[PDB]
Amino acid sequence: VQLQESGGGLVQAGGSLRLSCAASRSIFSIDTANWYRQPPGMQRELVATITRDGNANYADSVKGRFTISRDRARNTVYLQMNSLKPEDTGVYYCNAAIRTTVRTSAQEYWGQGTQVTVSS
Amino acid sequence: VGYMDPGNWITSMQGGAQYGYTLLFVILISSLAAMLLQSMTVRLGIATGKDLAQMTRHFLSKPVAIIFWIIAELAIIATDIAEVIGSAIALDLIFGIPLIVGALITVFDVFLLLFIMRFGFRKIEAIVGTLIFTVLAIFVFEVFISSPQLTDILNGFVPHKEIVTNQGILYIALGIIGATIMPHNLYLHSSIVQSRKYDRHDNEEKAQAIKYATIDSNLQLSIAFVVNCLLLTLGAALFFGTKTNDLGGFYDLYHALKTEPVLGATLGGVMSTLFAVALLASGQNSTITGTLAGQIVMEGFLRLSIPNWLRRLITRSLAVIPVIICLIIFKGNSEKIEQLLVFSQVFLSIALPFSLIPLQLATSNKKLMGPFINKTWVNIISWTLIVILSGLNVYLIIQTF
Repeated sequence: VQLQESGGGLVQAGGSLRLSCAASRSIFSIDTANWYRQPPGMQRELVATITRDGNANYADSVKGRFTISRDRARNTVYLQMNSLKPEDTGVYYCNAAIRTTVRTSAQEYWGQGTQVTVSS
Repeated sequence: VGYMDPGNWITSMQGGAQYGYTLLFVILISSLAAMLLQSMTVRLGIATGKDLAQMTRHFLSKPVAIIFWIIAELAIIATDIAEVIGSAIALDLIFGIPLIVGALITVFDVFLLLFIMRFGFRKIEAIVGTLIFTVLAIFVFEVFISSPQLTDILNGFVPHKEIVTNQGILYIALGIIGATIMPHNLYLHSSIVQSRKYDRHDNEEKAQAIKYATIDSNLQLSIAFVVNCLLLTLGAALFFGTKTNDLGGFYDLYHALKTEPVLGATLGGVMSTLFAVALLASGQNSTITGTLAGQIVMEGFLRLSIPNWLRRLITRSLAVIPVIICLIIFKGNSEKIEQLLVFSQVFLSIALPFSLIPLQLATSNKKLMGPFINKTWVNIISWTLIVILSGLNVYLIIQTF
């Protein structure tokens, strides 16, 4: 079971994107999720965090514009990125605690980051 | 109606998934209670001239009768809310339509029901029949492969004090009682029972009609009991004793069937999809019975007559509003909309006494009822049920507030 990311790409400042974080095979539950990003020449920064109960928190540089959410029907963690700025350009990673079955212990999973480029 | 209502599914399954086999007794004592209460309405319908709403209106003045009509109408709206949430969840699982949009779609399922109507009743209801039987076979399979302990189930049928101790078991218990004893089925049955074949003044023709109506009323209620137990055992087998405390909603059952190890991957997906289609079918069939019940209640209390499509649109419109408000407040949280789904049945428990008391008064009356009368046995057990039920409702309302 591998964590797969999508929804990235190129966009102009002011536009929006929606990152999708799913799994390779059918999963019972994604208990917790974190959206990281890495800009060129800077450190890996935690951007979004959604918990089991549904509550979420964002970095001050992204709060009010980004919105992490859980699609329970498809077990897919989305990151809605609105009013994108040029400094948001980087490689976005998805870290998630996947639960294979109901009674399986929750395991940590990472994924190959996707490219997000906000031009001009 | 009964084992097709999503309220029974969510209340039984979350009761088993959250508190094991404890609430099984609440399934039994309520399923028995209904068997009695319905059997009273039947007599009230066949013995006296007309149904329950007209009787209650006849014994009350217009203000208090308007209050009772508000309570009953609110109960009907509560059931409509239940199947609105059901259909919304189904459309989210099958087609990926978000709950906030699906709830908006549920206003025009009358139109869609006409579209199904063009395809014939017998064929589509046979498809839904094989669907329900297949899904129930899946649940029986899951319970069978879970290796359940029979002695713990039969122990679950034994009552416990904890049912009233904490707010959780008592809350799900009131949800189960409200889902199994639906207040609108009293007004509905008390009038639909009068369509059988008997002379209004020949009496063993009537007692024959009540014999039949009572036998059927106990048959389908027996099936609803069995299905409720099967569902409580299902949720207890999948989600009870878990370290993560899965509440056991429709989504938990969906991904549990979809990720069951022995069930496979593609096969388990087929099982989960069939379950979702059975949930939509569960949300499509209760609407006509709710409409007839609403006609009986409105024409009985307010003596007002509007067409069934109009009151169907009104009840649906009023039902979608709290669902949409709930989805807006909690940002479309599925667990929260399921909590509303349970709260609708709990409200049915809240509204039960206002329908139970006039049933007892009219059924115990000697002039109205004549030969068919409440045996003092029925008066004892029934007054006990009203007292203990109203006590549990007031106790829960006061404790939570």
